[PDB]
Amino acid sequence: MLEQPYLDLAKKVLDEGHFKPDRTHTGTYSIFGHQMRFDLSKGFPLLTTKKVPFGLIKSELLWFLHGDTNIRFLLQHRNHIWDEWAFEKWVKSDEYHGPDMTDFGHRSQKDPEFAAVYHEEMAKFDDRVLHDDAFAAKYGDLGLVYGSQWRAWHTSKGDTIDQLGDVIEQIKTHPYSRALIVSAWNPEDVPTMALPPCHTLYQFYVNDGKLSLQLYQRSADIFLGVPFNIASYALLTHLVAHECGLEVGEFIHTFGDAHLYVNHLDQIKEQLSRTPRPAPTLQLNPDKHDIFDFDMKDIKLLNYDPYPAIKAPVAV
Amino acid sequence: MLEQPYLDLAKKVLDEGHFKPDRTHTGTYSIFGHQMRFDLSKGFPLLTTKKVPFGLIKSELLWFLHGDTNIRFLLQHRNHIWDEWAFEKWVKSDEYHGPDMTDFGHRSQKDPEFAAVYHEEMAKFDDRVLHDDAFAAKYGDLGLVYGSQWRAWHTSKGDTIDQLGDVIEQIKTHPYSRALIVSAWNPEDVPTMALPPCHTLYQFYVNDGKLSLQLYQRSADIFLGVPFNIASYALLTHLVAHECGLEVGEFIHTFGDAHLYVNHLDQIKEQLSRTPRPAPTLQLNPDKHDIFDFDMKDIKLLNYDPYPAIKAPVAV
Repeated sequence: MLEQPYLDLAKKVLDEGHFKPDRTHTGTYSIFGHQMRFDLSKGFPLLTTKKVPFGLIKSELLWFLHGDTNIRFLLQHRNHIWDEWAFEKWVKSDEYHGPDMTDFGHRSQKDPEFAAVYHEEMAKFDDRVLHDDAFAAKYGDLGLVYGSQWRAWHTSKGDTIDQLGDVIEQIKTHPYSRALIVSAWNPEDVPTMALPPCHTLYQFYVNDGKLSLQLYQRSADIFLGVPFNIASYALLTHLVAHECGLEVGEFIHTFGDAHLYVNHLDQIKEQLSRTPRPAPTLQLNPDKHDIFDFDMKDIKLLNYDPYPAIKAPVAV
Repeated sequence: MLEQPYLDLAKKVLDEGHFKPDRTHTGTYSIFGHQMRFDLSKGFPLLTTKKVPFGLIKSELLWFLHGDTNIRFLLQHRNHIWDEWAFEKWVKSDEYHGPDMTDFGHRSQKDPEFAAVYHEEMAKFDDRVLHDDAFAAKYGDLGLVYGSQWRAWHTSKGDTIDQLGDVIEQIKTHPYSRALIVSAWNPEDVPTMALPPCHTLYQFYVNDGKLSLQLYQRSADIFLGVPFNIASYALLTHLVAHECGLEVGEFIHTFGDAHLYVNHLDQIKEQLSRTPRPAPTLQLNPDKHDIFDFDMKDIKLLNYDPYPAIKAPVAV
């Protein structure tokens, strides 16, 4: 089936993965150097072996395409993927007036009412970002995120480069270019960044009227992150193809450090006992063509009949 | 044998490669997305199926490690790999006074005495770069090359970042970091660059006391470039390991567009009829440890018994 490369990744990490201590005190089994490809003409690579929130993938990607770096857009779509990063900055601000929250991440998973107080403050934060325009501007703007890196790379002249916009331009005018690359890695920001881009860079490639993309991911969470990561870029591939009047080719996923957290072993094992079902199909708004102006309703997912979702503790 | 991954690449491009027009009017058979790994503990991956100039690989890499961007160093080592780029700038300079030379590249391969005049002027250029310090400074400095990108990345403050120096620092202090990355891709320079970096970025990785490296190459010339490309990075891996007091792991080569030029078909076919021999071994100066201060004599190649060299026309 279409998602086999993923399941094979999970299998391989379990059999050949070597224990490796990471940024957190919850071990990982890891491998270095891996590549898998998905033929987008066969279907959309959204895991059927477990329910994955396509809505979240769609909203986050549109956020990226808009060159947006403010969490407000995500909150307006019931998408809380980046909340922690904004909250992090808010709590450490000289304007924060509430319970400590030092290292909220680690502490939330082990404390009773603390997690309740944390959730309470987070709820306030979200509501504030949503209604106080001044607040959203100061604490809702993450600054250096994919949207900014893809569409507003800061130069030395003080100007900004719309990498993605320029590459799409290059695809239409020079489809046979071997430099259709967009990088999210900036050496001058990386030394002092909470989390340097995981999705380091990607490259488009046109052949026989088909568009393909290769993503180089430096670090990946096999269980929780990868299923989303695959969907995000396979979707990107479709959108860019859609705008450039091309058909979809393949999505090539290359990994640096691919790792599985120990507290996910049982969860990955049970998923491996499920049999994949036919992959879903993706439909895009035929009339709309400027993917940058795309909206939620312009992307439709069809025939997605997955197995129930699998819950697993996050690494913090 | 150790070099099989290379031969398998050549085979695959011949069987599955699709014709693709490139920057030059000499077609190519190409594939997109490929990865091969070499276990450096088994030997040094220098092709035995054809004689490859290790001396050139060694000198060019030391040039890189020194953060050098001036061709003079290369000329002082009988290494002419980058001459064309410097010459290009020289000829187009308001100080050049000699035969036209417009598009010397394309024209040299098809003309009789023109190639002789070209060679004549190039010889003068080299001699000049070698003796006139003022000349070498103006036309010998390529500026934006690997040495500069690796060790003197220009920031917005006007300062420079020694990426490689910092990463080696990170390897010693945080070997388990999943961000040991060095990028050669700068979005603000790329739009106006003669040849944007082919070797886009690389990542180091430590596990069980072994150091490994993955290189993401956006474009590769299967026949002429790859054999050198493999050696350069396998060597880099050894040097960094040598400085960080680690053993060597694997060299992982990932490709974007891997292509074979049509005027190399017969040459690659004949090489595929040769049987690989035992791989050579690499020996490094035991006393020296600051790889940045390394010199030619500090790197020794042993037991390299290759087949004769294969000549093939370059793509220009």
